[PDB]
Amino acid sequence: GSKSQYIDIMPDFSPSGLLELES
Amino acid sequence: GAMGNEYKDNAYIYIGNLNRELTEGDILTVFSEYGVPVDVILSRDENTGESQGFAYLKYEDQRSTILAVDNLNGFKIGGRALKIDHTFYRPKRSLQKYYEAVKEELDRDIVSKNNAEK
Repeated sequence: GSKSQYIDIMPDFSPSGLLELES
Repeated sequence: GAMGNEYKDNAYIYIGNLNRELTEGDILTVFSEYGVPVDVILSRDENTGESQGFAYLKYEDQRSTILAVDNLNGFKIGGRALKIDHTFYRPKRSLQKYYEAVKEELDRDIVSKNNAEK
């Protein structure tokens, strides 16, 4: 698991808009 | 040397199972209602970054805690009613880049430091 043993997570602030249809 | 270790600043609110389609941007957008931009932690897979569905938001303000918890508890986001619980967690520096990346967006506000010049 050469590429499964790395740990890197970078927060991604994206707008889905899922809540737009109810707000 | 006292940093205020007895003061639980590492306190935050726990958000329950959210839509996999919801990202950190959406999460911050929801909390933008209160206008309080502080730490936000989304449980994402360590390899592919898959939204595990667990969200956390650390903001420092006792008033705002009880407010947001009661206010958002039962609020629907994409069909998912927000279940807000109380919890505390200390961000390890081994994962500082994650929290730092969060404050990267908050830096636009953090630039304003207390005490205006001399």
